[PDB]
Amino acid sequence: QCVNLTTRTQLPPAYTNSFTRGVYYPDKVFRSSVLHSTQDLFLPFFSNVTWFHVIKRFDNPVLPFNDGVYFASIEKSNIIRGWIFGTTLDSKTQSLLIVNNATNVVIKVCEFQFCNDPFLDMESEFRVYSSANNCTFEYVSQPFLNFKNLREFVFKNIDGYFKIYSKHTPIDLPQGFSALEPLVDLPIGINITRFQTLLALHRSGWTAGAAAYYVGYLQPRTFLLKYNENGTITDAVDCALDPLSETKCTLKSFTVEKGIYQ
Amino acid sequence: LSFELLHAPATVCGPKKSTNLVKNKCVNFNFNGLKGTGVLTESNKKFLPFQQFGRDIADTTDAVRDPQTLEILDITPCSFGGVSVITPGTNTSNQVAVLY
Amino acid sequence: KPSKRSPIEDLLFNKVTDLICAQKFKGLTV
Amino acid sequence: TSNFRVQPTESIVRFPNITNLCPFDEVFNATRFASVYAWNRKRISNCVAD
Ligand SMILES: *[C@@H]1O[C@H](CO)[C@@H](O)[C@H](O)[C@H]1NC(C)=O
Ligand SMILES: *[C@@H]1O[C@H](CO)[C@@H](O)[C@H](O)[C@H]1NC(C)=O
Ligand SMILES: *[C@@H]1O[C@H](CO)[C@@H](O)[C@H](O)[C@H]1NC(C)=O
Repeated sequence: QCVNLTTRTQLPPAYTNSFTRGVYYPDKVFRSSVLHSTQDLFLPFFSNVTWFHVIKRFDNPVLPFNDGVYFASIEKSNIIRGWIFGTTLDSKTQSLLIVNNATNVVIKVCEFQFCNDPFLDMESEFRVYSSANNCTFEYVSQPFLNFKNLREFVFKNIDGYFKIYSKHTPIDLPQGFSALEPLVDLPIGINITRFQTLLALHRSGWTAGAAAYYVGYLQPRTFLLKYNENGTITDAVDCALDPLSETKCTLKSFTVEKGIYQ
Repeated sequence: LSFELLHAPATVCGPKKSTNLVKNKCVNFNFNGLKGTGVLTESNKKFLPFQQFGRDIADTTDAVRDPQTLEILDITPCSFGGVSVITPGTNTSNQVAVLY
Repeated sequence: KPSKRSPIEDLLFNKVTDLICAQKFKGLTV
Repeated sequence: TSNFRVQPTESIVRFPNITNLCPFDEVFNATRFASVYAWNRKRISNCVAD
């Protein structure tokens, strides 16, 4: 049972620019002190991404899942919990649910029903779905874990495999470079067109930690990444942005000497 | 027992086997898809958890991880090279020398 | 010096500078 | 004149530390079954069946 309210305030979200964020290892291969050029689905540098804030003001819209999603969350006290994936999001086709329990993470792919505004009620009550039909795939694993918590995730789905890459950081996204190592792969094979997020709000003087999350969309691009003597990707260059970067890739080096290049 | 086969990665396929490896010897080797030939040796390279095998500048398989002891080994293809024959003229003698 | 070279020859040698193994381990010898 | 190569003298195979067997014991070695009108159906996936 969900109650439908007519007091929400319509306000378009914010926009910000991703500078050098959204770099992940595209394979399980080791390389040391090597500049390697790859072509894959990456997040273009200095790109507009959408900014939502949750504290009244409720922000859990429905957005597409064109090719892949970079999800950043700046937060304290672990409010954002889980995710929903699907196409039409009802009992007409299977849907995927990822829920971070207190001591585990559960992934469930099967038929479901949800409210028009699903929500989760410490944890004492759990009610986001009403029906749960035959479920093809179950999965249980360990928990994933100004503001001090930053979580960056990359979600992709291709060739009948759904991949999640993750990274955590203790600290308007900050500058610098960070790599996102692979986390999990799933053999699901769904059509996936839309997705939803989940946060934890508890009725309660009372204090509720705010949270913000940024959504960005990927694109097929060519990148040039640097591998140090350990194997950690410390820098990368995208070569469709400006002539200097394109020259850097066409020379297969990071420093360009004086001269004229074709 | 009924078998449901679909257009899926077929998560139920069966058990694999194993055999005690050898080191410092020319030997044909297989490793969970990676299958080549060369010489196995303990490696000084320090991988990180999710990296399985390694490559070099030539874009060829160089190092592997044993999926039973979580150790790193290196591979070097078995030795090879041309051979040459040093000889005085056959009008003089019949002795030769061999250079590898 | 063991090399029995001159002050200059030394600078010329030093100024002019493992891909070798990789190329070797493919079928090419030097 | 010609070339020289060294041939391997053995063949080796390696694979992960096989574990996580399928739960066939709960099927074959169950305490009790159900009647013909209530034939029991079990699904098996994501496990190595011995
Ligand atoms: C990109 O972002 C800037 C500031 O964040 C904004 O002014 C501009 O309109 C955006 N361009 C788009 C959304 O195409
Ligand atoms: C790289 O490897 C060396 C030697 O293993 C180690 O001392 C160092 O901490 C590693 N990381 C960096 C950033 O150099
Ligand atoms: C591999 O499996 C054996 C069999 O139980 C176990 O004793 C060993 O600790 C496992 N791990 C290894 C060999 O690294």
